[PDB]
Amino acid sequence: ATKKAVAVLKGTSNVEGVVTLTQEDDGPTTVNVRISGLAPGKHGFHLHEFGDTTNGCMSTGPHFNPDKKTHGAPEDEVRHAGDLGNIVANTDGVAEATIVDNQIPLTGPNSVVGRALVVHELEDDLGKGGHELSPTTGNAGGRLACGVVGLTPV
Amino acid sequence: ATKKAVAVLKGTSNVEGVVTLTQEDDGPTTVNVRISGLAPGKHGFHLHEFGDTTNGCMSTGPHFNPDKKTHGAPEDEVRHAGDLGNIVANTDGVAEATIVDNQIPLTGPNSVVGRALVVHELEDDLGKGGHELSPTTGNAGGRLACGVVGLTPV
Amino acid sequence: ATKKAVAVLKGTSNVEGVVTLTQEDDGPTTVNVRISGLAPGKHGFHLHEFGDTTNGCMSTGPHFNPDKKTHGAPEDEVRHAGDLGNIVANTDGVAEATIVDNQIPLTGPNSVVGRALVVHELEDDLGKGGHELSPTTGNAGGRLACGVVGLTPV
Amino acid sequence: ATKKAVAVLKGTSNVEGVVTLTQEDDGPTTVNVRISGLAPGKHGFHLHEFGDTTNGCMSTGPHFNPDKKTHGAPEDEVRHAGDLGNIVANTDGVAEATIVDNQIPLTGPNSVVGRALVVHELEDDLGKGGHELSPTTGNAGGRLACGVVGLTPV
Ligand SMILES: [Cu+2]
Ligand SMILES: [Cu+2]
Ligand SMILES: [Cu+2]
Ligand SMILES: [Cu+2]
Ligand SMILES: [Zn+2]
Ligand SMILES: [Zn+2]
Ligand SMILES: [Zn+2]
Ligand SMILES: [Zn+2]
Repeated sequence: ATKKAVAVLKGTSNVEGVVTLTQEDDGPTTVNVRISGLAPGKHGFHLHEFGDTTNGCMSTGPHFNPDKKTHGAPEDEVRHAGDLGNIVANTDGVAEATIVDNQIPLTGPNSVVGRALVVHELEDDLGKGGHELSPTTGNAGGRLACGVVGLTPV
Repeated sequence: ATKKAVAVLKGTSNVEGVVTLTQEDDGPTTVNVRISGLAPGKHGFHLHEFGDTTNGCMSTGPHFNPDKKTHGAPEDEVRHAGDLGNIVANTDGVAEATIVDNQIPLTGPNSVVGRALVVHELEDDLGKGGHELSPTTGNAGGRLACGVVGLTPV
Repeated sequence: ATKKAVAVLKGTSNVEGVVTLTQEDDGPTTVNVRISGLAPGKHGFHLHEFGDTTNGCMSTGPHFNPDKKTHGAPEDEVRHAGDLGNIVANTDGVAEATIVDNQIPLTGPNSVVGRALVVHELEDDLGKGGHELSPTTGNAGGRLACGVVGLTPV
Repeated sequence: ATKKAVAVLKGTSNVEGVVTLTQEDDGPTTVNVRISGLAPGKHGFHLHEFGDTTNGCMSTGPHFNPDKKTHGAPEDEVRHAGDLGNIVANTDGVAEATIVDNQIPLTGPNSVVGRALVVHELEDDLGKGGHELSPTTGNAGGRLACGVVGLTPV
């Protein structure tokens, strides 16, 4: 068995995007990301709790956090669950990244089907800042685009 | 143990729409539907298989059919599973429908999370015709708008 | 700079197994586990201090615990070091998983090269129960097969 | 700053064994060997590069050779590093040796933690022979038994 899902990032900004999530057996997931319309630099890219979209991206809620932890980097132990770091945006405003994460499954409890991915305006602190929002958001603050993770064929 | 979901409809037309689904215990589900920008009359309201959305609405696939059957009406035993009948537009181009189905859960195998709801341009046959697409689409055809069923707080 | 290891588990039982551990630079470690001969359900999976093996599986000492902690779950601050939670066995007695831990390096101090990986008979408590051995073992007690962590190519 | 390691030899044959290795400060290391049910006479006794063991002893690879040299006897300049020479089994087929070498450390680079000790079925040439594999395996080929060098309570 192998699973796949897609997420078409759209906002009220000139930010577009599409991200494909792949998963084998019930091991890790591969996420391929291509987003355009962003300022060159480091962003913030998380798997936000809910799939809403009714109130733009401001209803996809907080970070997906079944383990009840603090905010971190993908390579940390205290991290949310939805932390996926920063994606770098090229000089033309396109961002292409590949992250393989073992906390965003496509099956069972904790599955990330019908949740949302959000690309953030400002670079995420990885929880390293001492901001107030650091321990919760990475101060990546400003949701440019999201979309719900849905099922895609195979 | 109540579970709620949402689906914000938007196609490449001026057909908008927003749907909420609710489920208690592990029972029947209630769909509340409100869609605007539709030609007066009956249309098609189905639960299509995939959340795709990447080549518009034509990526959602066929209707959701776990039981593998023919197309029909909710009140029909032969029915697909994703088949939610027809919704009728007022003279202002609005359809406000309240559907209560037992074939579109939010939990377990057959869960409609991460999938899509599409509003068809023409009326649903219910399989009652003998068109050829009757057994498959209700000859309702032409996806005017769709949405990825995402999780919403409870 | 990337590094791999493998643990070919064998017991005085019918539990066979093989596990690999990969680590790049000086980040986290991916552990791909596959066992057979086990009984449907949850076990215990820990990195025991010694590789020993002379007096079967009982010479592996307790769980690797350099940071001196109590027993817990992988997603626990208070946790041991060698705690790797529970692996699930299917209906044919076969377990496969993919653990991404950050407490079992393959480099420098705390390196787990030459140490043992054990699969236990009972399920681990997560140190949630209040047995006596809850804070020490997770009352998983019963060493079904173990292997010493050995170097393998790349 | 003392250390100890053990390795418990077992092959797909009636050849058993346990070796311990001991190092103090960052000097020499004493190896105590005992193996049973080997055929009377000389064997080969080497430290092989990898600890593998998934395709029996044949995946342990070549002899541990960091200084990149040819094959030889413990007392030889031209020596591999893994080359521990031959051990002699008695008429009841037991073999007990105490090899003291300066080339299989247990700390730092060249460390043989996570490597394998392999007893060959034929007598090792010491590189004197002119076979063709003499400068490689010392023409002792036949991996009767082996094991991963693992840590043991100091
Ligand atoms: Cu975020
Ligand atoms: Cu349809
Ligand atoms: Cu244990
Ligand atoms: Cu050899
Ligand atoms: Zn977070
Ligand atoms: Zn249908
Ligand atoms: Zn423990
Ligand atoms: Zn050699």
